[PDB]
Amino acid sequence: DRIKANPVSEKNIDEKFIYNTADFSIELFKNSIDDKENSLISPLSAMLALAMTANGADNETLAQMEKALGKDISIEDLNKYLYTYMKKLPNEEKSKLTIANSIWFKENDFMPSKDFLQIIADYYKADIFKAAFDSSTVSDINNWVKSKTNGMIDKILNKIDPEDVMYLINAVAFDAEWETVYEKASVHEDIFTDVYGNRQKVEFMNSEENLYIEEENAIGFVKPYAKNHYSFVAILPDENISVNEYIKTLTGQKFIDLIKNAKITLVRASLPKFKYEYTIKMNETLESLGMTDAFLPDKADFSKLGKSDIGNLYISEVLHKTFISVDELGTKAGAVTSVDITAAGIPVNFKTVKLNRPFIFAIIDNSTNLPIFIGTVLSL
Repeated sequence: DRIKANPVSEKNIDEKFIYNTADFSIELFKNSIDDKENSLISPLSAMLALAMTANGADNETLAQMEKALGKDISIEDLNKYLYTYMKKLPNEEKSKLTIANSIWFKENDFMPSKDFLQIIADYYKADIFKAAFDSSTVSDINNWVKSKTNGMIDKILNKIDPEDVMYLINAVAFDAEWETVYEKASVHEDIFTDVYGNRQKVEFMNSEENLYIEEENAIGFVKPYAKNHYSFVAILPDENISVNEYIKTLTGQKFIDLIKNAKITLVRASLPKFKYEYTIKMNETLESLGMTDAFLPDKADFSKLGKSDIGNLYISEVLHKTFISVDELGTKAGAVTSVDITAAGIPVNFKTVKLNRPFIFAIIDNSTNLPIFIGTVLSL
């Protein structure tokens, strides 16, 4: 409306972005997973929401965020890279991917920096909303994410704290068909009882696949979506190692390369059918990547976002909500990352450790091998 997006230069996607963003993605993953059997993160979604927020950070808060997201990529080069990456990611019938960004800020106690709002509009194509931050803003925001995730996630907020001044929000929506769908005759329902004694029913889908992943600590396959822009990666870690041991061996470059080195050979693949929602408060996960100052009211420097009259601004939470449905016809997947900028108080977080062996999966962009989504199902 007022802030008018200006033309910007592209920065061609290259080995540096691919491998650095791979590094962030896998590290985000291995510090995200917990006791939850079903989990799902979108490193892309969190990347974008956090890249937007980094543009308001200064000094040590900035330096920690640049390092956590881009390693050695400056926020300026990250701005160019992500703009380019959003621009060129394929999106068409049977192979849909959309990405949306928004900034919501308080009309009252907060004056945003004109330069911050501009750089966001320029590189992130963000919707900018000046708001009251009352109950109606809650419905406004949930309307936005419901729309931008195609109904996969209809709510991100339920209430706004009186000392909140800004929400930086990214949404992602993925809707694609398999290149080769499953006939129902390829699907078979097995009944079992879980660890806790509960009857579970999992439908398994059988296919012949032609990309076979073979690491020293894992087996897997890659199944393409129609139009060949995106694939589904499935990884079965070994039993001859600890679950904590396997996660620790995993790296960004290894993940890129293991898909790259997938041998063209026939593989009888079994893919579980699954549909779930997942929520993770990403505070502790991001602190463990070296982003610590942003979450500490006495330390955070977010003075590039703008002027506050209510106190020192800091991130109270990075909320990450996801949804996925893998069935016979394809995959629907949605993600929201909201970053909450507030004046007062202090977050309190608990974190659980993963103890069970997971069936690992990822939805990957075929031209980079970067995981748009990465998650876990089942207890092997």
